Amino acid sequence: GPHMATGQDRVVALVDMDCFFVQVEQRQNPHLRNKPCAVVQYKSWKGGGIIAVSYEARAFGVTRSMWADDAKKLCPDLLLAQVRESRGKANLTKYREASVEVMEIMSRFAVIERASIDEAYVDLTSAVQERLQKLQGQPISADLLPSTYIEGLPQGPTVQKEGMRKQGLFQWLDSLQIDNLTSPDLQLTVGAVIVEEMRAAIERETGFQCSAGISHNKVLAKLACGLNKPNRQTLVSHGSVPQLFSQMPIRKIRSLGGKLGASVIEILGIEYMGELTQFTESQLQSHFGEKNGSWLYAMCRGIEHDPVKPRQLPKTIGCSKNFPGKTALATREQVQWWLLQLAQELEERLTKDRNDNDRVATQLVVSIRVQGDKRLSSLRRCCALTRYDAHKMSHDAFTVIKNCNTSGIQTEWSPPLTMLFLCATKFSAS
DNA sequence: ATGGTGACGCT
DNA sequence: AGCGTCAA
Ligand SMILES: Nc1ccn([C@H]2C[C@H](O)[C@@H](COP(=O)(O)NP(=O)(O)OP(=O)(O)O)O2)c(=O)n1
Ligand SMILES: [Mg+2]
Ligand SMILES: [Mg+2]
Repeated sequence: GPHMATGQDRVVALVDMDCFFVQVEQRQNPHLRNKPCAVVQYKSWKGGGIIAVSYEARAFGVTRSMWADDAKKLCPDLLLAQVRESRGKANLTKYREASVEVMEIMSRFAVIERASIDEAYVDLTSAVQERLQKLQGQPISADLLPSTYIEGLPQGPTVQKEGMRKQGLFQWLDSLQIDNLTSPDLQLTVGAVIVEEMRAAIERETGFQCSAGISHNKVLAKLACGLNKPNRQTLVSHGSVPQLFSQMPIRKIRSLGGKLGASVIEILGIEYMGELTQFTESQLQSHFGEKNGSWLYAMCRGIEHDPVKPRQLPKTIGCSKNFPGKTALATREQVQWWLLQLAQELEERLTKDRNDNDRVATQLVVSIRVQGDKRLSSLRRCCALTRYDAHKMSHDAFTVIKNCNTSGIQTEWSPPLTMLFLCATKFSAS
């Protein structure tokens, strides 16, 4: 009772940009706005591979990983924007720079964790405490939460979406205890007010819309965010968790979408997150390990302790290219040419990074895949990154991989290479 | 023949 | 360290 923690100590939000690469291209090209459209890379193989899709295009069934030629069969009027190609390869710079725009705005409100190119977590616990002071006990108006859903509401004793949103928000606000500065539900609510402000700032200053989740931890904030995407935010309270989790497939929880989550389902014979409550912590540790078992025991009760890490910048800068089918690299001059291409992009990004962010990478990671290997990497080795010089980095990369060429004739390369990867790591202040 | 990314865990 | 899992 009085000693059981309820994981209600923090306010955490997750901001996730809507159809991000599409919005970047739509800002640039007004002709793409409010249209079914998608972002594609490499036009020559079936119109290119789709990597992002507008909501209008999703209505037709267009999805990521579709070939654009195939997407056109579902959506004949689909518009496309192509990823930039430089030095023979797709180049994601425009989207990385657009991501910096958003992350810098979010950082004004709170210290962020850059989770991905278009997602960031924020811990709003401190900001909420401050705002609750300025809020000298006055009630929170529904007008301060114009795009907020309260998960699980309305409930109890209208057929249009916004109507329902407002009914749920009204039930929530009506039941709030605003005189108690330590009430978790009140803290979440103030967190949601701040996130409305944050999301308004992002849209005003960039043009980009996003969704957000507000809850007490990262897993619930992330789950919350997707519940009413796009262009809306969702508050998941501690009290909403039993119902929410009672029909929530285990794979929907972040980190459980792969083999571990499948093993949870198979070994325990359950389907939904809520069903995990019926196992003891030791039982879960016995099946899934000490760390995973404790994490699951707490998570299925809505409790998670993973902190929002103060990290706004990527920890690595990588350059990757696949060489599928017949395009696999079968000559030494090919391997050398493409290592240089990659190294040149890497050098460009590294020099900009060093100027912007006052740090230098000290390790170069070189990874390849040989044709016929079942593994995604046939070799992943490091060497020193002592100079931001493309010819040196490509020469060094060649040196660390040269002995995978089993061709007696070293002019040839066998087996052919189907992937090259260069990555700069282990940053030090500069 | 999705590809181009990127963080973190294990031994 | 090198490799694996999980994720945008
Ligand atoms: N497998 C993936 C997943 C995402 N991405 C890129 C394109 C996406 O616009 C961007 C963000 O990923 P995302 O959040 O999973 N999806 P996106 O923002 O497009 O749509 P939403 O469902 O978030 O509205 O990363 C990618 O290139 N390959
Ligand atoms: Mg997104
Ligand atoms: Mg995302």
